[PDB]
Amino acid sequence: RWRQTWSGPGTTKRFPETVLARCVKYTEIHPEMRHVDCQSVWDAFKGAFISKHPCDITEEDYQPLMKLGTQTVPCNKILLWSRIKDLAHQFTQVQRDMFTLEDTLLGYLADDLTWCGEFDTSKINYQSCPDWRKDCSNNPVSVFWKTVSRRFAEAACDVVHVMLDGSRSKIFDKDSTFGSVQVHNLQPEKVQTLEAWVIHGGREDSRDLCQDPTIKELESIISKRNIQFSCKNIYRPDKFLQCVKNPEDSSC
Ligand SMILES: O=c1c2ncn3c2ncn1[C@@H]1O[C@H](COP(=O)(O)OP(=O)(O)OCC2O[C@@H]3[C@H](O)C2O)[C@@H](O)[C@H]1O
Repeated sequence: RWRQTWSGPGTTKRFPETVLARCVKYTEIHPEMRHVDCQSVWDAFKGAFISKHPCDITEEDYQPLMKLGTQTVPCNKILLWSRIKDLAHQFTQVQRDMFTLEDTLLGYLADDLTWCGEFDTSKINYQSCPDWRKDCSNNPVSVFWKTVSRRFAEAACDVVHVMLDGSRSKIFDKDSTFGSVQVHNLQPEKVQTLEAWVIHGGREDSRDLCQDPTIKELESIISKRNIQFSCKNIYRPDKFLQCVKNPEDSSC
């Protein structure tokens, strides 16, 4: 107990009860998911990683879960994000203008949780789980997010929006889930434009960050996919959120 197996945090306490409860809550609230059997969902989620080496997980392990979690999302209202999840969520919560991954049954089930199992034992590992960097990238949590994030990108059509954190060293980060998985799985046949909203953290008075080298990079990558690119600065996200809640506002 003075040295754990893995370098990452262990499985969230009460993980099984938490996931099952989340599934119940989501399916009570969202009527199109009203039929989903939540025991079946939990069984499939378990099936992905229980009794498996937590450095040997594949997208295949998650297919029963992905199937049970099949859900239509309005394809033209998708909001992607990188390193700025709270603003993304606060924004969609005002009046459901857009949908993030966390607004789907599967995103909702897993948000903020950690989980892993052990090879040749059916026990959940509450003590530690693999770190993506130090231990392995093919771990239960990372493989889950990669799979669901890919599928979410594949669902998009028309204008897709992305919120980016303009206070970061790399506003667009090629190594992020957004940059390494989602940008490459938008379907050029279906997606007309990717519109980036660069969210300032430099509080008030700041530059045109749509000119940032990494933004030019993003523009290049997506342009070469035959998708148009658009960018906007959000200089004061506090004002932005206020204008979303009350666009009948003078300052707006
Ligand atoms: O929805 C999630 C999500 N919820 C929780 N997490 C998510 N990751 C990716 N996504 C999807 O990818 C991106 C965000 O991932 P990121 O680019 O690595 O940002 P980021 O680096 O802020 O996301 C970090 C992050 O937080 C966990 C996951 O363990 C992970 O990699 C969004 O567009 C989502 O659609």
